[PDB]
Amino acid sequence: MQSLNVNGTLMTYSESGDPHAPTLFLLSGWCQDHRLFKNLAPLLARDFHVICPDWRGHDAKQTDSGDFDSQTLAQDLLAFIDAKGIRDFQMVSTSHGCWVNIDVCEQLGAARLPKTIIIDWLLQPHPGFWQQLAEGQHPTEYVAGRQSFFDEWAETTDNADVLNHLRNEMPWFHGEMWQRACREIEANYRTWGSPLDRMDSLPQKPEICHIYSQPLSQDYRQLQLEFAAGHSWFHPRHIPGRTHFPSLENPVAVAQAIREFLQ
Repeated sequence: MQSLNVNGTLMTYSESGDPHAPTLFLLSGWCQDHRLFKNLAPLLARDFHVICPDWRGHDAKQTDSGDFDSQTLAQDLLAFIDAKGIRDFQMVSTSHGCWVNIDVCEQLGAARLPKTIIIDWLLQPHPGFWQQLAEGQHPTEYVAGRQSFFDEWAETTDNADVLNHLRNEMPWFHGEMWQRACREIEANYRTWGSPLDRMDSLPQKPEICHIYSQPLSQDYRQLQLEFAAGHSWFHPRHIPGRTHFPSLENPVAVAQAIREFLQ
């Protein structure tokens, strides 16, 4: 569908809603699509003008070109807002799409965009994770590293749509993307330490709302309640899912949270 191109290449993007309504971007993780938002978008099309873009290399044409930084993906989106002429807007990002989200909050004003949402971004790395990022980049067995996440991300769901996602969306992309993703995610943790440090180091902080079901850790749920008690620009919202994609597993819940935070 609709596909304005930016910077080095293109990204196909979907549009849903009244253009002259509050503009809201739905941004995926690596190796994901606008189809991540398939359940959530038609709901938000009532209130917002809703754009679900497809990252470099993630279009239906899975287009190559140079490898790239998590920082050029930012650049992509900045050449987007401008190219279409959009001064007022918000964004909601998934997983490691958030690194891009926060970059833009940092590149543009806080004044400019005073609020942002992130979904199921792992706020703190752990030994398991670092491994899977390595398994992930293995030229001959990147699949087993891909698969490792899936088993985890999926947990015990019967959820038709989440299952479909991790059988037909994500593993469909090329090994060369699965790998870039790992180098990149890996790179960001090494730079910032964690999403929490990343955020804590913005000079002017938006109100940030983290929607999330996973990791299924009571400690982790407690860690956010606690970060938030110390940092009032932070607003965790736990959806009780078993899955890594609350936008697929629990679209009614996510829509209501986006709705309420964003006004």
